[PDB]
Amino acid sequence: NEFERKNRTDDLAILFDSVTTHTYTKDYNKSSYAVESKASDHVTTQDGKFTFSGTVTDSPYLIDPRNMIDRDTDKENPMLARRPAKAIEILELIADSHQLVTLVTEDNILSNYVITSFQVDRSSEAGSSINVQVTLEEFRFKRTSDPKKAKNANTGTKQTA
Amino acid sequence: EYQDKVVDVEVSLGTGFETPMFLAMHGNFPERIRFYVSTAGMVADGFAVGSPAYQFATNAFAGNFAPQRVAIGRMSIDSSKVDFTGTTEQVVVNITLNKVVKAVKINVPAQIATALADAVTADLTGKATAVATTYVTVTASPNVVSVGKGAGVYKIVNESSETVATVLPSVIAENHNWYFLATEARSDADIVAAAEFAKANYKLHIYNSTDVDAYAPENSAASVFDTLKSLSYDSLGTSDAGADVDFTEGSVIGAMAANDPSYGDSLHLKTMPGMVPFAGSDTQRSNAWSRNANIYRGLYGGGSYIEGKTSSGQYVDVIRFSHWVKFRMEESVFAYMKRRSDMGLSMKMSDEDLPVLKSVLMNNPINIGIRNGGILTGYDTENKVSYDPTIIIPKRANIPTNDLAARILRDVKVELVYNNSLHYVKIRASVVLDR
Amino acid sequence: DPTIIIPKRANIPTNDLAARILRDVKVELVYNNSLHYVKIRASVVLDRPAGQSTNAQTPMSSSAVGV
Amino acid sequence: NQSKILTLQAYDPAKVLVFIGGQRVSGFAADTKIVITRNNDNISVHAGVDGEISNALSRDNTGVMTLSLQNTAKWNGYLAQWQRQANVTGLIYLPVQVEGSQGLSLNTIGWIQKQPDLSYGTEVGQMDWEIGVLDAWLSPDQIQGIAAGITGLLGL
Repeated sequence: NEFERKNRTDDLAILFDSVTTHTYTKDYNKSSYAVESKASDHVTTQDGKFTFSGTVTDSPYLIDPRNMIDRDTDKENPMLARRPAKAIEILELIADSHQLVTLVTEDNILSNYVITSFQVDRSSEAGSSINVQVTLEEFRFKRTSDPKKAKNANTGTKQTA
Repeated sequence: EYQDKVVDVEVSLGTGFETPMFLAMHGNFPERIRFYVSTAGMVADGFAVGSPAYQFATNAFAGNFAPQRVAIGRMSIDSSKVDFTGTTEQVVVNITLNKVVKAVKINVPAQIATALADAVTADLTGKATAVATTYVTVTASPNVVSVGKGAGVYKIVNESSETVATVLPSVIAENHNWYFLATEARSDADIVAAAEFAKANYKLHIYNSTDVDAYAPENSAASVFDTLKSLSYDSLGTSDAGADVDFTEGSVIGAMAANDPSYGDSLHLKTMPGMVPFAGSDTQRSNAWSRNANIYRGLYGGGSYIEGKTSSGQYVDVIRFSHWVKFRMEESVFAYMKRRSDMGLSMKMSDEDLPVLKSVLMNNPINIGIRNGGILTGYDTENKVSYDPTIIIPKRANIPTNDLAARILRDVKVELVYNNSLHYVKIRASVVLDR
Repeated sequence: DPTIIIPKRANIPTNDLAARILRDVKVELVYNNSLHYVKIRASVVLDRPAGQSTNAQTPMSSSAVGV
Repeated sequence: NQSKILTLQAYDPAKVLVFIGGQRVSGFAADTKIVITRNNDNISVHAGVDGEISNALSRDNTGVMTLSLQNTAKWNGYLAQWQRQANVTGLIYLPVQVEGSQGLSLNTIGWIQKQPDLSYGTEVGQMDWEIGVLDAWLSPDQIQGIAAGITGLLGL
């Protein structure tokens, strides 16, 4: 329902040839000393983590052009298109520019997630393909503007401009 | 050929399915059909700004799914009129000899009507003529003359001795890589004739009508929409005040062209640039809805189309899908028979080769439909039936001997289920309090 | 199946023995036809696939009344 | 349909020619001359988390070729001498060709993998040489009417 909303210029979408596992986790911490008593404020929330493993192959089964990996991939010769190289070029640019990525998953939808690490390898087994791992964490983020929305600001001391 | 550079770089511009065909009245070229990629090319062909064909092309190229390449049909002209049944500067544009762009001006309806005729005569008057009668008629001599609206409230009305019912069999012969069909005449006789032709050739008909009877009380059947409804014709009709003057047919085509039929993309709430909201009251809109006359409505904080219901009653996106299934199933089976017959191993009715059609049909048309979401699949909990497509083929022990003499296989059957979109939602709630 | 028949010496007319001619050998064949034209009858459902009766009995092939 | 003869001429074991280095090999034994096999599958499949299947072609094509010989054949001595020479100097690669009869054939470069085990008993024994080969793709070659058939297959 929402995959069809993605165009080819603004809302770019990425689909992997296969995803093996994905895990989601959150953490909390509490004081290790007995509280004075209700003092239920002795707890804090950490950032949720998300990781998954995937693969990109020289012999794809589905080449839906809506995928940004398949922007200009040949229909009849997928292996000459060098799809695995296309994915890596995309992956580094997204991570390097620090984009706030949005994840669409089985159960829920996650937003404002940044990539902190990924790995690529080409082992002897599973030749003609690459295994990919990714890790993401939440981001608690908090001019031409309407004067009605403007607020008093500051710039400190200034010198000759 | 000899190339004088190791590298030659040119930086330049310009360059069921998409391409529409607009059947216009003109004489700017001898052929019956021509293709264009932009309104610029039509100007180079002597199309005056504001002319019927120009309005359609500019509207169709401005849509979110504009077609790649429009087509212009040619039907002969005998005379053209400029009607002034409403007035306030009434600039009009005339192009003669393909180069003489004489934009006539007038300002302030008989006075303006006669005044406009007088201004034309003051011109090149040696190539065109004008005469007032409220309206004023403009006639060419053997010279291409194009007349188009520049401003004001007047509307252009071209007239021709030729009939649409006879030209259409002609344009198809030249070329047939066009799916949408639209016409300029917009008379009751002309529209109906176009609708019948689209059936036998499997084309989609579109027309915008200014008739006030469209939203008249439902009990009153006097509009074109009622006639098509009775005849059970499929033609995406709609009511709009700009249906003339601006020929908003291009706007609707602009929303469907660049969109594969297999996705089942509904036309319910899409926005059409160029159209103007329908101002009728709630009762009027209900009347028009019963007519299957779609309306462009200015919605809460916006404006959007309402429904893609054809004259017969079925939603439009279904019709494109049904045609798209017809075309691909037909080419796929044929494309396989040639291969077998071109290797010397032509197909035989041996009951050992017929079953192969299970894979051929499931391969090209059917599976591509499922991956795109066009075709449903799964199981139903209340009807207890499954949605999986099925295919049945007859065995040699059932084909009558008459067919074997003629080498014909008939009575193959296929089954599909379509994925329906959502159009309306109606919440209901009740705030009961505990006791 | 193809069949072949060959005359026996008791059926050859005396004249053909003088002329040394054998005739009336007969063969039979059946030719296999190719396929030329095919017709399809597609159907597109909109609301629900057509339901069927719950009659799980084997369909009888003939009517009992025959007079 | 009725019965049909697959070919016109019968398969003949003596018509199968085996060449190692450039000389025909004689001295086969028992009821199995050669066995050609691969080491890995051509494609490995992986399941997804939402039904997708991803396939990856293999880029390793080495294989094994078991040669069965009597222990009274001179080619045993030839192979032993070659093994000793290869160990001393370093050259181990020699051409291998097998021309099958009414069947697939092979043409690649091979080497000696493992020396068999002798067994002196009451009867005459059997020694099985494992010869490893670089490429193990069998070629239709002699079989006719293959180029036309290949273009006949449909797929998408």
